[PDB]
Amino acid sequence: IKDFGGFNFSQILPDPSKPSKRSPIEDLLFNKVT
Amino acid sequence: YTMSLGAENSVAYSNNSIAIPTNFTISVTTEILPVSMTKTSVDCTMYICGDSTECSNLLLQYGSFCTQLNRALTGIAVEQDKNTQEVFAQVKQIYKTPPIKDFGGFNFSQILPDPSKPSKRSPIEDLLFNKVTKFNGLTVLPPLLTDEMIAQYTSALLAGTITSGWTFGAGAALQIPFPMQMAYRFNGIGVTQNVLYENQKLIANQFNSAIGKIQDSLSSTPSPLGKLQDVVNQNAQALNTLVKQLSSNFGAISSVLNDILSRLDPPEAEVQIDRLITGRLQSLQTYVTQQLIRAAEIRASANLAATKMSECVLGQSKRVDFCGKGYHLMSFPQSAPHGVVFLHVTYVPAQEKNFTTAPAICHDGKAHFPREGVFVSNGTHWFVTQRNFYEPQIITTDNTFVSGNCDVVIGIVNNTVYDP
Amino acid sequence: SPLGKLQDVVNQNAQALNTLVKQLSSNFGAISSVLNDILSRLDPPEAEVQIDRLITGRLQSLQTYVTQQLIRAAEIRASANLAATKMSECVLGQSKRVDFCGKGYHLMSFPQSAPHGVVFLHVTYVPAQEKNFTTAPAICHDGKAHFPREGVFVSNGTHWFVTQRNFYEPQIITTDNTFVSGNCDVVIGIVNNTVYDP
Amino acid sequence: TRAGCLIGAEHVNNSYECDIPIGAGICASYQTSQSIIAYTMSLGAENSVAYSNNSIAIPTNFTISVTTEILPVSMTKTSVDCTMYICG
Amino acid sequence: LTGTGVLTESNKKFLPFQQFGRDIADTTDAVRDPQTLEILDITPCSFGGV
Repeated sequence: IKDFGGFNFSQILPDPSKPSKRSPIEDLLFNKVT
Repeated sequence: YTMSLGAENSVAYSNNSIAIPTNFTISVTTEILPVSMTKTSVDCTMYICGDSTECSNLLLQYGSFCTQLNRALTGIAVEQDKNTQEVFAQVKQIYKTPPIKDFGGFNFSQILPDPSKPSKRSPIEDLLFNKVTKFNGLTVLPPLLTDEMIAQYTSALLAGTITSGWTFGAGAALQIPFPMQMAYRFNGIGVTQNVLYENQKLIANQFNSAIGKIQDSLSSTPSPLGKLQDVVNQNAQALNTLVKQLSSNFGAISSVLNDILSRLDPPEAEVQIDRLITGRLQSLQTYVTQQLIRAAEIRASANLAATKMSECVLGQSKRVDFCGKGYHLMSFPQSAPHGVVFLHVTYVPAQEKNFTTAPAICHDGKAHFPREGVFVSNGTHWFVTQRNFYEPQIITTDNTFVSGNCDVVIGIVNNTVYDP
Repeated sequence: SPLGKLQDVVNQNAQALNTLVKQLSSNFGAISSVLNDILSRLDPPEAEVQIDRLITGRLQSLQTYVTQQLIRAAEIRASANLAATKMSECVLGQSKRVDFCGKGYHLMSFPQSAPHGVVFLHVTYVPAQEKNFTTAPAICHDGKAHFPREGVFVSNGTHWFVTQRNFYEPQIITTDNTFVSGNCDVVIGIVNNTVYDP
Repeated sequence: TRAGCLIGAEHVNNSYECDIPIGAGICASYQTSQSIIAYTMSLGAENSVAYSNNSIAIPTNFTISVTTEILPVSMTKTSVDCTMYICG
Repeated sequence: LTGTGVLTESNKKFLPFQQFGRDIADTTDAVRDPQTLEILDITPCSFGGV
């Protein structure tokens, strides 16, 4: 249960639905580098 | 196998729950840092053209290559002494420990210099020194500061730290009892001095045992000194490669200049000598460039070591993991061959009990917040304790400042604040 | 002499350029350093072979210069990174790191522009005149040990006072000055004295 | 000396701060008749702090100190055209 | 074979085909005298920086 008094870490925390256990921001960072 | 990243632990996170340590462990850990490398001087003329005038005259045509190669090696050699001075010569005065070793039960005999041995070197330093293991114009310059002199610098730093704490680094050395100095270290990491005085004998025994574990570990195995031995091995391997390159023909009839001169006329010999000179010069340039890169890495290590001497030995550091793992208390320097060994003393929280925590306490319609510490509940009563050590105290007006009202704070609990 | 480090950097760069320019007078095994002399006095294949020797020597000299400049650049970059860190931690803020911003306890630092460098004027607080005093870790008053919230207990030999550590300012030991923990028995070196209550 | 044979310097038993570094703890200085002298380098004045179980030293005064730290930041930016350098 | 070095008695034995001994750098560390079958160590003449 991600209850931290209104602080949301979803963007930096790993996302289970995507196959890599990677955060949304980390996924953007991996996409940016070419 | 797939490599494990470590044991999986799930923290028992909860809005109402805090974990407060009820105990501590005094920990001593070893950090090994390279400080200097062996100073090597290579005369280009002797290496490329040993005792041959004809080869020397041909070498003159290339010009300034020898002067810059010798200058680069000489610069590295000067840099090694500068590195050693920066790490160990920070304190001008040579401090000596008091003759009676009474420090409130704290024993520093292993790190302190041992008189009985011919070298005035500590027992741990003697273990460290045991654990670390030509004619072509290659010479080794002796370091400016002897190992005994380095031991005298480490001894002075150690004596200053024990007698004066952090004062001698800042300025005039001010005597302080080690128990008071240890309390100052505790008041630096947030633990109250009273806890140290209550457990002073326990802290002394834990510290002495930790030093004993360090010396026993050093005696048992030599893997810890591997980085200091890695630097020595890299320099030795580079020197061996340079000497081995002399045997290479480089497209000439022979690798021996004397044979080429003996069996060939000087113009014909000169043709082959030029190929030999080109190969030896390329080998020297590669070795010098590698030495400069290695020197830059060693200089960065020495700068880090000097910074650690200043911020760990000379002072107590708030930087996380800079001076050991855990909350840094003090650090002790031990001389090592071409390096410095730092003994970092840290306070590690040991035994933890879960409690019930509230951000604020509502008493008379006004919210109360701790001046220092956190509100903890044992399940029937509310207490305020310092964060690092569990020392429950009756909640009081002195203990807690008052701000605003009960309504604003989320998670505030109704409890009584006693007034003295 | 203080600016000797900045002058060493200028001198090393000037010496490296001078050495590079001087290397153009080196034959490198060719008949002459001058390309034109080689071309004028030799047939084109022989001239190309001598020119190849000159090109090999000149290219090696230039590569040596570039490699030395790269090593010098890495050292200068480390110095500049350190200077940037000092600009942030000494001028822009007060630093608790020992010896990072001057000798003694750091108060503030001022930057001064220098040619190809920066000069930091570090202002430090240095303790000056020390007096020996008797000291005790805790004071026992009513059967409970007293410890100093800030400071340290000091004795002039007849009276006990609490003063701040860095500067001597003796003050009457009081309940506000000292917090109470446990009892007198546990502490070692505790001295009996009176804690005044306002 | 461990560094090697030294000629023209007179060994003195007295220890002084290093002036010119020979190596292996040996330094050379010109001292007052004038002659070069070879000596073991002093590491500084020996100071014994008056440590006691119950003694503390507290400063009663202070000195405001201003010290100078000089750091290199940049080097001259030089471009060499290789073709011009190699070929005139 | 031409070299400049101090000549001393050599403990190491040489096989009959092995007239000369060579080090890692290809210098001749030891030689056997032609007329008298004795092994002589070659040590280079003393040199150092000034």
